[PDB]
Amino acid sequence: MVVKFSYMWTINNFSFCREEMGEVIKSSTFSSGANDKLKWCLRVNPKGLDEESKDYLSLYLLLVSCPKSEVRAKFKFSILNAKGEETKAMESQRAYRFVQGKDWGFKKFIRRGFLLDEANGLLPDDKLTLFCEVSVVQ
Amino acid sequence: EGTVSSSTD
Repeated sequence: MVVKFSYMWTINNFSFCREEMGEVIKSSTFSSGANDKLKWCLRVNPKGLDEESKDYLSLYLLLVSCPKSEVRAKFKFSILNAKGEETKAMESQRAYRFVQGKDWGFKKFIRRGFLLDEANGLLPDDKLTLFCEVSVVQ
Repeated sequence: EGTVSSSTD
């Protein structure tokens, strides 16, 4: 109800650099209304952290810059396909409290096998393109 | 949509 913005993350060489990703990789810091607002970031685990999500790709949104007070915001994660359309969208039904270095997301965001399927067309040119949509309320 | 979690748990 205060500020709604988005960020697109393109991860090049998803399968080619799967060994070079490691446990977790984080995107560049992003923020809209830069002079007014605060820095965000996107974290993704190519392989899940635990046995429950070992066959899934986990995606999280984390607050980087120290805010003046508690931050509450909703988020919506989706995967852009070959034609640039949103697919497998997953959004938090309610908002969640954010502090510096705190993250929120989905452990089972997408099945890792469904992602690698050539039929789904999710990885063109070996590139996973993610789309985040934050709605900060204050 | 889907269950939400954190990576601090």
